[PDB]
Amino acid sequence: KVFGRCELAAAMKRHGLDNYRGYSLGNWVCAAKFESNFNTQATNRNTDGSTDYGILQINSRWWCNDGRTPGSRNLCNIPCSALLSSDITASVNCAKKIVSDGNGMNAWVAWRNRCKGTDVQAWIRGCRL
Ligand SMILES: [Cl-]
Ligand SMILES: [Cl-]
Repeated sequence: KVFGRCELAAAMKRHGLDNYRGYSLGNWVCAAKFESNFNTQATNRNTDGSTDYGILQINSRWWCNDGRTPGSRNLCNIPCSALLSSDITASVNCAKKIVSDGNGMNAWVAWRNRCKGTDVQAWIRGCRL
């Protein structure tokens, strides 16, 4: 499913992401925008043989199991295909674990390069939240 901007912001807020570990909702919407263009079905393969999955492009080496990444840790304890559902609950629960592990949102390269230090509140402007 390809979310709308305000639609996605509302689903993320409902799932407890607004100000989670200090990160306002605009940050999470901005990161979803540049990681996946709001598409829950997005997948991207990396040179190390790992693959990123879903609206927040979560990586198979550490966080989920896709059956084809050697040395994978499956820290969110889910199949990576669960991260592609139109229901974003699995992605949000896993992202909560990722953002909590010490490096905050710098774990997402697109966020670091395209959202960090910008006016991220523009991503929720105009939405009925
Ligand atoms: Cl914000
Ligand atoms: Cl980038």
